[PDB]
Amino acid sequence: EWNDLMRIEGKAKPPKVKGRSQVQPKLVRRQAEWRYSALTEPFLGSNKLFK
Amino acid sequence: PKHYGKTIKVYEYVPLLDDRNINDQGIDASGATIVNGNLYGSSKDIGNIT
Repeated sequence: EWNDLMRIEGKAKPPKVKGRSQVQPKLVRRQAEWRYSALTEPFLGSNKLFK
Repeated sequence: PKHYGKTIKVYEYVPLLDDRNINDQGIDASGATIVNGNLYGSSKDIGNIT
């Protein structure tokens, strides 16, 4: 369910109607998108990994 | 995925030269309109091909 919220699938998907839109902006993906690159970088800041 | 009901559909493309290929686009060598779009169906008749 949490992955479906991230990717807009399953219950998170908007219903389909003939004369109306189905545009859903992605909030959880955005909030995670900054967090990823914030967290990954410290482990790649140097040539050696373990002290 | 959910909320699509309970049905899945796929598309199958038949070759060019099968008898199952039935269409309304056909022009013979002269330039006139012909009934069938296949050059020849699943027919191996030498007389029919020529």
